[PDB]
Amino acid sequence: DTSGVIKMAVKFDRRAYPAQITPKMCLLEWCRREKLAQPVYETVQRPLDRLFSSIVTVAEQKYQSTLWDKSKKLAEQAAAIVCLRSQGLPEGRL
Repeated sequence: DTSGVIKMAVKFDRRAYPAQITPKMCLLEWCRREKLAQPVYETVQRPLDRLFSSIVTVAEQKYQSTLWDKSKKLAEQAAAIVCLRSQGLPEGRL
């Protein structure tokens, strides 16, 4: 079952990665090596609180952080982390 949404409580911290290396980049490259569709991100907002989330779809499965972020870009990195971590894949961490 590739249904519903898989979630983890994660946040993107650039200090966890080498310079110019991000979870989004790592997820894109994993999809390219496995010849899967490229990841698709969809933005979720709570505009009242100035908050963002993102749901990423990879191999027909949706992934999303349980946490909310201050920007769309930061939320997308969090979604990519959930996708990588929940599958036990490397995310480019130091």
